[PDB]
Amino acid sequence: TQTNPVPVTYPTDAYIPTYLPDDKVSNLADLKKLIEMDSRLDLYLTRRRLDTSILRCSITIQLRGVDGGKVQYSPNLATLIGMQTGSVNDAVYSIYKYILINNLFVTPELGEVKLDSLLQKVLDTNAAHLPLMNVVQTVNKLVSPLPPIILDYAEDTAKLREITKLALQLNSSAQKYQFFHELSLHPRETLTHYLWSSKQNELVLQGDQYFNEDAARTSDIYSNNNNDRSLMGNISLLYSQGRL
Amino acid sequence: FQCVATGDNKWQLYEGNATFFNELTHYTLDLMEAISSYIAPAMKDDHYFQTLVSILNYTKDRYMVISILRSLSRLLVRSKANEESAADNLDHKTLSLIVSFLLLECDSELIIASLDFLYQYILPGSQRITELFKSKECSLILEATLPNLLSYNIATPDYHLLQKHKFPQELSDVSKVACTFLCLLSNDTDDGAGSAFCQRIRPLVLHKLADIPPLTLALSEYMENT
Amino acid sequence: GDPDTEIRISARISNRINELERLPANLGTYSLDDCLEFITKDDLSSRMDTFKIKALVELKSLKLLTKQKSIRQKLINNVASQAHHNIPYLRDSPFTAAAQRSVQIRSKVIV
Amino acid sequence: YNNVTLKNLTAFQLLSQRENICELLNLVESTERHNSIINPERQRMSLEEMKKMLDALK
Amino acid sequence: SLPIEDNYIREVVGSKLMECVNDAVQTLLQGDDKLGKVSDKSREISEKYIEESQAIIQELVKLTMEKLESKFTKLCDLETQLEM
Amino acid sequence: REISEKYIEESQAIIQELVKLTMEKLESKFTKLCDLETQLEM
Amino acid sequence: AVFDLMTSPFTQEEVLIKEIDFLKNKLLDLQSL
Amino acid sequence: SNIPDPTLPPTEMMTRFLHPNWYALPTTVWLKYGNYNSWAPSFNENGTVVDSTTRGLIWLERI
Amino acid sequence: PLNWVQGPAIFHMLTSPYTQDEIINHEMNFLKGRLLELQEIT
Repeated sequence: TQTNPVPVTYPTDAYIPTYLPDDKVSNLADLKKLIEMDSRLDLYLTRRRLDTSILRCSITIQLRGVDGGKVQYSPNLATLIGMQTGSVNDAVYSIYKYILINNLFVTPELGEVKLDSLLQKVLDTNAAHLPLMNVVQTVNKLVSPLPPIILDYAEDTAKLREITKLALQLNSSAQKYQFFHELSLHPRETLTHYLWSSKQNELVLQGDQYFNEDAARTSDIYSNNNNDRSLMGNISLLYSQGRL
Repeated sequence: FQCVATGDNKWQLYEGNATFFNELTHYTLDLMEAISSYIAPAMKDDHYFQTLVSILNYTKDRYMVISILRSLSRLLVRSKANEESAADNLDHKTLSLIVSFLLLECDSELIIASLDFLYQYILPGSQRITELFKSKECSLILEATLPNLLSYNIATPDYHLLQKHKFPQELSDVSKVACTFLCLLSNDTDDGAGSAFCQRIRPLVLHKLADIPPLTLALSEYMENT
Repeated sequence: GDPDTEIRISARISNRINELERLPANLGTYSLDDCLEFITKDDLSSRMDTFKIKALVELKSLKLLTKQKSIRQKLINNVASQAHHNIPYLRDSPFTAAAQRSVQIRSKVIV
Repeated sequence: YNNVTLKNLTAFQLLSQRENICELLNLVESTERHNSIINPERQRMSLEEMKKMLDALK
Repeated sequence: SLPIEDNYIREVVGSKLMECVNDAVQTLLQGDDKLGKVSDKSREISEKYIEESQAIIQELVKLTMEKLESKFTKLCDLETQLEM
Repeated sequence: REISEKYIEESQAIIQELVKLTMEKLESKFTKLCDLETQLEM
Repeated sequence: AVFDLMTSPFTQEEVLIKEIDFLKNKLLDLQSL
Repeated sequence: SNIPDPTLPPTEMMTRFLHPNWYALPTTVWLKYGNYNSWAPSFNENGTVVDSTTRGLIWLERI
Repeated sequence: PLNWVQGPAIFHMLTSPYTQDEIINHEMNFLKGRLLELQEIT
């Protein structure tokens, strides 16, 4: 995956209302218990999913089983490890644990090690300090592959989408409840709010009707519409700014 | 906003004013995120800390959760070692949530914020490490995530290619923070609950040091403390 | 739009241009009000050109059409291009004020 | 249709605000939006599913 | 402000409900005697949505459980596998 | 209303029974696995 | 691109120093993202 | 002069108009973490005009 | 103490959108075309 979450088009777990009276519903607590039950169970599953991985001619035949599960060791590195032909990651871990046993870092101070006899023999170098990066880079060179035979002579997304859609319908029904409840308590200063805001939103929707194709190619904007006053009064300003 | 986030019957929010209120509460937290460094002595029965720790359980905004975590991180800075709000006001539903954010492998700002909160929470060490490693689920997610967060977004040497033929030289941004937190957690001496964790993580981190050589300079005080 | 019925307009204007451009240049009037001026053999009456000016206002106004179109574009795309700082009932709505307020948010300083 | 405009928000709020005032005067029916979401046969079918889950879980 | 091609445009190319509702509401905001006649008339309509809302809520309590059931049948997998 | 009242009044007992039963079964199954994992880790 | 005149306790050079200090930071923020 | 004839094909006058009643307004950004992440902060609202609830309702009554 | 100083160049763009992704290119062009004009003064 990425380093940041993926934006997506459809909603994802919108809220549950809390202002409904519990003397009538008495059920949102139970759905709440089910939701934190799901979150706890999902926490357990995600932790376990993370922790589950935590002339005479010769015969040359390249076999079926040329396989890097058991890779050949150089005999110097075989003497340093001890095993005959084990693996590559086992080799890296064994070399690093040998270095960690012999206390060679420092008693870059932890990058530089103290080169001893066998390790200089298996690396064919003669320094005293050499960083661990190059030491484990040489492991890639010191290992050779195994020799062949030689003879000479989902539905859950849609389900969660449905639960999200249903919770949105719950939000819609709760908002339509709360409107009529607040109108039921004090009706004066919500009907005045309606008569104000409906008028203002009608003016906002009717703020765009003189910008059509054939309403601007004609002449019934510029001439005789001092009733409108909005444009053709900017021309004292727009020429003075050089736009034209 | 705490009265909204808890659901108390006093001052139930009218929904039609909600867009008037919503951007009202994003501009206040950004003040509380900025001035909290100057409220650096945290008291016991504080109202800011109680209110934000009530808010953090409710919201679903990534931005607002990161702002609450940074505010609670920078509010407990020059704290104490004996008695402030962190010893009691974290009511264990919240602290089980902040450590849970380490499981989210995809995001990376939230992991850094959660590790910084736990790091600023764990600097005293006496009554803090036991409280952190007290729970059967808070002390157990850290056994799985924190060795895995060392090689987070780092090109480890793979072996699937070597099984199917037929080194990074760097770190990440959260690997440094995890190494810092684990070296600070290795300083819990006298064999309390901290080194009991720091001994049970070494056989798994030892495989991570064999892959990434910049984990040798880092994880130094932990390796000296084993 | 609809460029079927756009060419059927732009082919009636070429009719009027190539009908006005075949009038004779020596076109002149004779109103019924020159009798009150007593024009002699050579006197140059002062209402002789009330049709030739009118037959050039049309012929040059029907050639300056795609100049007033280009001025009307610069007018409308600088009056309607603001639309939320001059019109009062639009810059007082909730959502426009919230959008203009929210575009001005300066980015958060980490530490 | 993926994005919203000022016209879309204003039209949505005006539509949802005029649908609420027309239920006091009862000049609109709105029985279809009621009964397609209540659906009492779907309600008793869901309650039978809950009852069968009680039987299978006991 | 010159009509130049307006004649060729005219050659080739040749509500009340909510205003009455607004007048009705402006008459409802005059005398107090109708306001109670609004209020209880509104108060039943709120109840009409409460009988709506639980019919949504008792659906979610159904639709969660199968998904929870879809997480038990996976977790009883691990009851074997870890013990393996 | 009456069909709605019939299937909305009886249903709440079914709901508050079934969620508590799922609480019981899930708490039992988690107390099984949390003791299984310790004998794993030893 | 609209300029302005105003009073300040700083000289015109010091204002330009502050403009450099602000625009370097905004340049790094926007080129980094 | 350098004006064109009025019998040329650009006679459009409204092609790329885009009144600022028709602009896109900034709203909430729903995020997706993974398949089994059901406790995470699900969305993000930095500088939005409307909430998550009203934007979910606007999504609901179109689809 | 007064100092009559010329103010900073504020990027007031002609068309004003609301989403950020329609702004960032113009603001990058403004930052370049301001800091290059200002760099020679030093």
